Amino acid sequence: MDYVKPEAPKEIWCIYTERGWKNGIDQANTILEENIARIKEDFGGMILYRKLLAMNMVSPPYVSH
Amino acid sequence: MKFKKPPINNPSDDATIKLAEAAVSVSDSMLEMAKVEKVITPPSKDNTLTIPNAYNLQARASVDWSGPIEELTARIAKAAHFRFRVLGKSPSVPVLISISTKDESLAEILRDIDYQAGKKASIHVYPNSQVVELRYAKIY
Amino acid sequence: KFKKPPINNPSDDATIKLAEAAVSVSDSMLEMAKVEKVITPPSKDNTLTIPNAYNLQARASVDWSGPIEELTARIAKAAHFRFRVLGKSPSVPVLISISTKDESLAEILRDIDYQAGKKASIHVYPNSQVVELRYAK
Amino acid sequence: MKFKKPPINNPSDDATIKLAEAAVSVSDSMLEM
Amino acid sequence: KFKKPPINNPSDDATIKLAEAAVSVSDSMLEM
Amino acid sequence: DGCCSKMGGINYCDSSAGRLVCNNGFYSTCYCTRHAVMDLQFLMGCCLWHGGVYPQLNSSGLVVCNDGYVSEECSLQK
Amino acid sequence: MYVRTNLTILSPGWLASMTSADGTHAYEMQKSPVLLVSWHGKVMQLKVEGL
Amino acid sequence: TGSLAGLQMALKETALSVGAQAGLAWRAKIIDEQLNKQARNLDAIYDFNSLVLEHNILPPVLLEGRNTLNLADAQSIRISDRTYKVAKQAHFITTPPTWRQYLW
Amino acid sequence: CFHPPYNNFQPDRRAVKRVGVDTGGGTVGLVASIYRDSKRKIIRDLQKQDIQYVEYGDTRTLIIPTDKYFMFSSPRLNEICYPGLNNVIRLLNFYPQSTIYVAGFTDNVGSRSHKRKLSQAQAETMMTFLWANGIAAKRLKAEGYGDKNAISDNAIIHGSAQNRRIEIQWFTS
Amino acid sequence: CFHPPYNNFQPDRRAVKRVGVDTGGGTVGLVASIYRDSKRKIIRDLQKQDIQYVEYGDTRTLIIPTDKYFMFSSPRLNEICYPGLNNVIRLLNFYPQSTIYVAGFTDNVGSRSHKRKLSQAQAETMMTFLWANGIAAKRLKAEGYGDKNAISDNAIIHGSAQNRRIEIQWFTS
Amino acid sequence: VPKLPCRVDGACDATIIKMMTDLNKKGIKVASVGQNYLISIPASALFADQSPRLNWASYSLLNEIAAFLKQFRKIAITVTSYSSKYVSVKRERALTLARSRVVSEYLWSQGVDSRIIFTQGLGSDKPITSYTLGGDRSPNARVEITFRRAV
Repeated sequence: MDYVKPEAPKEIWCIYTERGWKNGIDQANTILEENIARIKEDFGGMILYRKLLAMNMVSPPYVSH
Repeated sequence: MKFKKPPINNPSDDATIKLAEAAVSVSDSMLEMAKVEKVITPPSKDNTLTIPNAYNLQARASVDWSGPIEELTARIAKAAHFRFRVLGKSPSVPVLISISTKDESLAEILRDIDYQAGKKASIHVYPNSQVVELRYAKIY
Repeated sequence: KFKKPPINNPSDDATIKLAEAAVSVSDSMLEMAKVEKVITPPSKDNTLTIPNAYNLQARASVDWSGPIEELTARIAKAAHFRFRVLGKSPSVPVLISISTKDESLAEILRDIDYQAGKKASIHVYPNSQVVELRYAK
Repeated sequence: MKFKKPPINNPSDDATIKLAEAAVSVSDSMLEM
Repeated sequence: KFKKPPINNPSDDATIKLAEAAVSVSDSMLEM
Repeated sequence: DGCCSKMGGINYCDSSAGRLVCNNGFYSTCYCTRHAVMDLQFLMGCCLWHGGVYPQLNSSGLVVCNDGYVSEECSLQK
Repeated sequence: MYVRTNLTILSPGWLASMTSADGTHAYEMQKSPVLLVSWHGKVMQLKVEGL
Repeated sequence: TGSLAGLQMALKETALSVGAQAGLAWRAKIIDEQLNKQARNLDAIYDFNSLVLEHNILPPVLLEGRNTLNLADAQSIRISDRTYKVAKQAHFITTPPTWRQYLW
Repeated sequence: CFHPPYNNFQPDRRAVKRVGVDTGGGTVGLVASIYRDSKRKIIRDLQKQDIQYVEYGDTRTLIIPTDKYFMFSSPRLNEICYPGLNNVIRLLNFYPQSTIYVAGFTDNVGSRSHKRKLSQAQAETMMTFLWANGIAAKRLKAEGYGDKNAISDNAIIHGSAQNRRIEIQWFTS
Repeated sequence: CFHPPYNNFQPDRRAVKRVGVDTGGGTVGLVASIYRDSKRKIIRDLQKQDIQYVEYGDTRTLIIPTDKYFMFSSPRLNEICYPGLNNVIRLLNFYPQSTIYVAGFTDNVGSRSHKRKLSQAQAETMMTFLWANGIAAKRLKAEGYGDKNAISDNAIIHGSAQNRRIEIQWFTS
Repeated sequence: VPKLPCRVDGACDATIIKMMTDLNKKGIKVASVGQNYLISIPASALFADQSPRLNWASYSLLNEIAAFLKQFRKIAITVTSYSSKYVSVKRERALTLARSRVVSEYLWSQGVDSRIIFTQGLGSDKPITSYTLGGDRSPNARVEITFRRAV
């Protein structure tokens, strides 16, 4: 995940700054969960390829030199 | 009579929770497919024939390495007091290995390296001449 | 007096689960590599053995990347042997690459035979002092 | 029991460092040919 | 009462290596 | 500040290794060039593992990397 | 980018490569502000400015 | 910046512009003094005079590369073992080159 | 005094230390000794550490978390947690006629043979530690079950942590 | 007095100078003499110059930098550094039964025969200097190794400076 | 400069000199020739009488040595154990191998940032002293930890 330090900035100011803090934390967790899904996609697709090559449902790549 | 249940660990992060949940599913996919591959083509030969042991191959090591194969094999041979030999041409795309073990013998370190090398390189040991020999594949 | 715990110890019930999953995946890799790898027995390995004559233990220093015939003839001449060729040179020659700083001529010959592959072979006769390069039909 | 290691010379200039590093490679290329 | 070191002496661990390289190159030149 | 403390002080910067040499024959722990082996594991900025920030100036707040990916994370919210 | 080093570049993926006789590597690749290298079995990062 | 508790210039460029030039000139002087101190060793090392060919012809400049790979795009690769190239061609000279045109 | 690694498997002369710091009163030292060698304070000390005790009928059971009493994924015994093991020996010293069963349990991650072998190893290690403290070989039995009969749900993190355990059952007759 | 080039290979009558400047007290002159002819002050004087001393078991080793005790790239001995050589003779005077090995080492720049020949020459020069100060010929041996077994890394400048050295080993029996 | 590191982390020259001086006064031999480093420990300060069982109080010394080893940067460490002659060659070869295995494991458990640790036990084959009258009190029953500082 990408980090840049933000240096670019009272009765009810505190509670809404705190609510915005909770919203940002929740958004970051959601972004991480989609990244986890993407890496799982790539690894699971390759692993499934190995199983179907073993069970003779795909053809291997043929190479000429 | 305060009530308590035994595992009380340190607090956890939900990132680590999500990472663990992904890792478990990866793990049983790997287990099922490995079972299928073992059933389909049963192996017949073992690399104890090509790498037998000897005296002073029974010194021990613990290793954490994430680079190319040749320098690490040279370090093991130098620790075992053997000569080191290379056959064939090294490929342009390097052969990378990754070993993370604890307290095993040097013969098993070489056998694990030999298994991870795969179709790209091979390890042979001649104990009467005290030679460790790594040979590259005739590919490309 | 004191015995500290390990510094990076999995002291967390999510971290614990992550570390065993990492253990079992690597176990499966070792199993797959053991099934997939093919080996040859050391009895029937087709590589020329070390011929242990006295003249072939001299040390050398070779940089070469070119045809096999010229380099093998020079190696034979340096060992005070004779050299003979049996076969036909192809249209595209057989190309090897030797780069060493300190090495004896017998293993240089062994590397020459390994790099030649199926197209050529090197035989050494130590009684009648000769080496012979044989092509593949 | 002050610890010391034997060669303690005058301070060096990094230009001389770079020139020496070029000269060594020139010298062993020269040796080989 | 007094001895002095040579005035242009390689009293520097980079200069020493420079002078050794300069010696060996000229040796190779005489051989060629 | 004090690099070669409990040694004799700074002798010179060895630029071949990127390290200072103390007045006894010990290598120092201080670096003296930027091409020294520092063990960097944490880097700032965004669009890493892409091409970096594509340098057009945008009317909206989207930040786009050089390979077409869009950083929603460095992008300002509404 | 054209990179001259004798470390081994791992992650960002290069387009062409050559090697000298003493073990120096030269790489041609696409632009990126970070490189992942292996030093002696240890994975680390190099940081590239000026892009 | 930080946490909940944490949230709850022309002389600049004129200084850089006079510092860069002075540093560059001073370091250039020191480099030239170090070059002039070691003038005989560099003449012994970069001995162009004893590489000259028969009719006072400077030899050509050749370049070498080893263990070459190019990934041309997806679906095609090209590999080679060594490559040699003529970077510069031979010509007549009247005087040999010296290190001073390069290093000064 | 006390040697911290298992006191060379000797019974520690614990009471004399209290009666020496109290004679250095004799009656107050005897009351403090007869309180702390009683069964309920030992049970509360296992409660103070992370060990659970269940009594139902004439069957008694100890529940031990491998997370704190073993090193990670190995049959080696964690030496920092020796007070709990010494308290286990002290509590088990009160029933010198019964037979003991020790059973080992893991969670669901991994292969089946791996789970069974690790359970068997951990159960044998704890049985050997019991046998080496004086208990005769005819009174003991160890068994390792895999993920056979769980007590929590393996699809959630804390329940999966609660599933990895060692069970000690013993009778009265 | 003292002749600065090696005192014509005579043992210098050093103690009488101190007891003459102190009688010119006798007890203070004897205490100053018995301090400075002791082994630890001689060891500290070699520490004050650039010579290293290592003692491990009953094997003793002196490490000498050629950078200060020889002229540049020659087997000639540097005459400005005679206090160190005199202190070497004084320290070696304490072990009159042992056998001596002197070994010479260079760095990696140059050709192999050149490195070997220069090492052999420097080792013989230091052995001849030892033999000329009284030590019998049956107690000495010199050997020159090339870049055979280095103690630092030759790819960096300071370690390469540390690699050029003379080693002196001796036993007790 | 404020965001690049200015030194290798957790390391200080005064701390290196301080701990080396304290170890030499305590009795553990620390020596340095060139860039190679040797730490030599008598076996009596670590083990019981020829058993591979540590005392409880010697773990403070192993902790101190680990705190010393974290000050450098390195690639390989070698631990070798040597003992004195008791019964046969095999019994002390097994003893020295067990001793080196245990010591290198505790050092690996603490955070020494090495890539390889090699362990071997040589028995009573290489004595550094001809006086062989002690048992485990002898000066030539020891463990030696050697390494090379890298760059």
